[PDB]
Amino acid sequence: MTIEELKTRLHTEQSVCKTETGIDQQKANDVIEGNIDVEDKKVQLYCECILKNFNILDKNNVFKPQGIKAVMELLIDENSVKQLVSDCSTISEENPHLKASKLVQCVSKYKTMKSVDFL
Repeated sequence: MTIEELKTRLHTEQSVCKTETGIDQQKANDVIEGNIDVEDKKVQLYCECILKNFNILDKNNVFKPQGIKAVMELLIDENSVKQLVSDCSTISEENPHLKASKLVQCVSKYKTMKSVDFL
């Protein structure tokens, strides 16, 4: 998957997840830029949607670390991807929606969705 294909895929998923959730464009932009308001309901839903559409969460919110690796190894070095997975794979959160926003927040420390567009 080329960087240009990932850019395009991200834009596509951002679009369909905005429509699915009704999130304000401003808040979607915040998420895309890596500023996640983890308590905001539509932010949570938008984050969940993007993760599910990449199959990183299954339909029952089972988290799949390999899905994160597949995407992130296009963007950062292999050891950093391992570090990311160890850092972000066991966030201490029982509420699946808050876990989804916290997951996107954690991954976004490494690369934000917006930053992919500059590559």
